[PDB]
Amino acid sequence: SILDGPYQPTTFKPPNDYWLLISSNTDGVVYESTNNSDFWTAVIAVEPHVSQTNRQYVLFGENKQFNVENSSDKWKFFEMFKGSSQSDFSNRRTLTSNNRLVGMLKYGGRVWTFHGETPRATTDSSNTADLNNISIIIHSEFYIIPRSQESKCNEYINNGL
Ligand SMILES: CC(=O)N[C@H]1[C@H](O[C@H]2[C@@H](O)[C@@H](CO)O[C@@H](O[C@H]3[C@H](O)[C@@H](O)[C@H](O)O[C@@H]3CO)[C@@H]2O)O[C@H](CO)[C@@H](O)[C@@H]1O[C@@H]1O[C@H](CO)[C@H](O)[C@H](O)[C@H]1O[C@@H]1O[C@@H](C)[C@@H](O)[C@@H](O)[C@@H]1O
Repeated sequence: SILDGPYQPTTFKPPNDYWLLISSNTDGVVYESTNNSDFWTAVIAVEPHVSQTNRQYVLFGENKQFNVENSSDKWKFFEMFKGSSQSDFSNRRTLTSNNRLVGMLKYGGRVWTFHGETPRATTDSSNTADLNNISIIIHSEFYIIPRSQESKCNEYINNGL
């Protein structure tokens, strides 16, 4: 099947040319991805209707507090990015979604994810010189979809499983 899964939470270096479609089941860290060279992204899930609150997360072994908020009726998935070991995280992208799926693809020297607000979320890329070595710790169930079937992945991100 085009939609391969769901797989249990795990750690691995995903193969290039496949979307990971990650199904978030609670608030907190959805995944932590890095090559320990030029790419770090952790995604943090915040449930609907959350007034500003200090929450603490473990990101790549380090405790980080963020004041988070979500005034919408949809879940929000915040990408926290840094591009070097010695740099501060920034909320680089956000996906606002009732479907509670995020996507990550390693392809052609870039990491691709979905951002924006469903059902109109789009893909966006980050460059890396060290793509293959990007590993991911995934804290919930996920699926694997070939890049050739990205249209299906897009459909799931935007309209749900
Ligand atoms: C236009 C396109 O193909 N966009 C898709 C994007 O493609 C880029 C990646 O392959 C990237 C490598 O990571 O390379 C980019 O190409 C580079 C060349 O490599 C470089 O030599 C040249 O100098 O510059 C170009 C441009 O920088 C590719 O453009 O890959 C994304 C991840 O798979 C994919 O999401 C994106 O697909 C589009 O996504 C948007 C939403 O953001 C819409 O759904 C579009 O409909 C969708 O494009 C459609 O699917 C793609 C795969 C392709 O078939 C399109 O023709 C089609 O409309």
